[PDB]
Amino acid sequence: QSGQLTAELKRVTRLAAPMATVTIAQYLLPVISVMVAGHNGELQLSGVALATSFTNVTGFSIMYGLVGALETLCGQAYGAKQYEKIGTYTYSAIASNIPICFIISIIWFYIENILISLGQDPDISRIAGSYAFWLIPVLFAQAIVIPLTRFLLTQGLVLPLLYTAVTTLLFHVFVCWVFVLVFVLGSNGPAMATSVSFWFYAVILSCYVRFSSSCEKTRGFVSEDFVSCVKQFFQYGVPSAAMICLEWWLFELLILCSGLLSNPKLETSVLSICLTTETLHYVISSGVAAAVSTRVSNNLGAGNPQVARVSVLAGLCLWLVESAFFSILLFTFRNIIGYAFSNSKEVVDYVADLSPLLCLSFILDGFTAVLNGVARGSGWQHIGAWNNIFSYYLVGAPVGVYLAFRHDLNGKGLWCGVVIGSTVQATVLAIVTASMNWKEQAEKARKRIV
Ligand SMILES: CCCCCCCC/C=C/CCCCCCCC(=O)OC[C@H](O)CO
Ligand SMILES: CCCCCCCC/C=C\CCCCCCCC(=O)OC[C@H](O)CO
Ligand SMILES: CCCCCCCC/C=C\CCCCCCCC(=O)OC[C@H](O)CO
Ligand SMILES: [Rb+]
Ligand SMILES: [Rb+]
Repeated sequence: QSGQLTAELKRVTRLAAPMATVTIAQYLLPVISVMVAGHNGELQLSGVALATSFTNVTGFSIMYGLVGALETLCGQAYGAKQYEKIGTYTYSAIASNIPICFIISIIWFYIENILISLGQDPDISRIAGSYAFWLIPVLFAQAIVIPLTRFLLTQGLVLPLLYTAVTTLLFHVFVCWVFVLVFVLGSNGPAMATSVSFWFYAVILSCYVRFSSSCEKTRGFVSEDFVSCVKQFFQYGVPSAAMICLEWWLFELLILCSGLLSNPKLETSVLSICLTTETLHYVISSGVAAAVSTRVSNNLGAGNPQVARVSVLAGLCLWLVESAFFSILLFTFRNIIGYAFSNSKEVVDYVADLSPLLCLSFILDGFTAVLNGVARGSGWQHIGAWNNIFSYYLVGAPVGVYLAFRHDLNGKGLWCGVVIGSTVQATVLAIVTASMNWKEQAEKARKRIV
């Protein structure tokens, strides 16, 4: 019980701290692209931003979201010591990612035409389509990279994941410098640089997995298990992708809706601050979520339902410390933190007025991240996808648009809808996790990976 929790707290933390740093590096890479570019003109900035929003919505959200299937399959397979199937699951995921990358590439070919038909400036549209075209190799590199990241994570190999992720980040800073400053490749420079970095990420990961002693038992695949693994990859990858797509889409929709409020420059700038602050906090809870998913899937696959419950409890301990830390820290500098993003007194005062709501977002996002990690580790990501629709699009979006436009709350009203949607999401997640039959979920894990 108490020693149960202490041992599981140790293992959850041993995975959460490196994975939190991994997520930091993940989200720092696009920020480095924007910073090294340091774009001078509105035409370039808008076109690149449109390419980023389009490629994230239609492509990158799916690529990252699909490997939640590997969090279920490879995690439970590692728990049952079904080590050969881990590599079969991983390589079935890579092979399945190839046609999806082709579909997304075809869509990205039409980004200029689609944006023009959507009433956007033709120069902006061409710049966006060109940037996205040079982001296409990132898709095929991620077809290897992302499944390999779960290949290492599900086995508890978070240190090589952290090493290669940070090494890729520093490599990306270098190639951004050479492409933007030395080669002077222009607006497409960072996009081309990203394609190089992720392919570099692809080779070092593939090199480690191929040659390390840690991956000797789990590397390789079984031919007669390929088709079945592909089936399961889609079975749990389709909802896992939907969960991420609905989270990223809502982010984009928030910014889009802020452009329709009065004084849209003020409301969009301030909403950009709330979003940046939200993701800045979410990298930590993402590391906790990855640790909870790994330990939940491992213990379920190992036939230990009780320690799986304890894994959720240990992750909730990390959530309470982490969320209380960032909430109180933000509330302390609520009247000051705005000056870290803008020199306008109006923007800083606005962010100061929203900071309590952002603190509530910290608590909820950390809680829902942990419980969504339980979903990915157990196998009911479909509940999480339908919960994302119900919480944010059926409840959060109508209430937020209402308060923003009706009660003249503007961006505060939009974030009020975010807070309410996150509240009902946490409530559903808490009810489904408290009513879970852990012995059956372990039995379902044993059958899922045989
Ligand atoms: C006022 C309205 C309140 C309700 C509104 C919620 C709408 C969104 C919730 C969807 C989750 C549906 C809950 C289904 C619970 C089934 C439990 C279950 O399936 O556990 C098996 C495990 O997932 C192995 O498959
Ligand atoms: C087999 C599965 C293959 C998957 C292949 C991709 C699937 C997702 C693509 C589109 C749906 C996304 C929702 C609609 C996206 C609309 C485009 C958009 O977001 O445009 C933004 C721009 O800012 C406007 O001005
Ligand atoms: C099984 C789950 C099925 C899920 C079914 C749910 C349907 C989602 C509905 C709308 C999302 C729209 C997504 C597209 C949002 C893109 C908007 C955008 O790109 O905004 C411009 C950007 O902010 C630059 O200004
Ligand atoms: Rb979210
Ligand atoms: Rb959000």
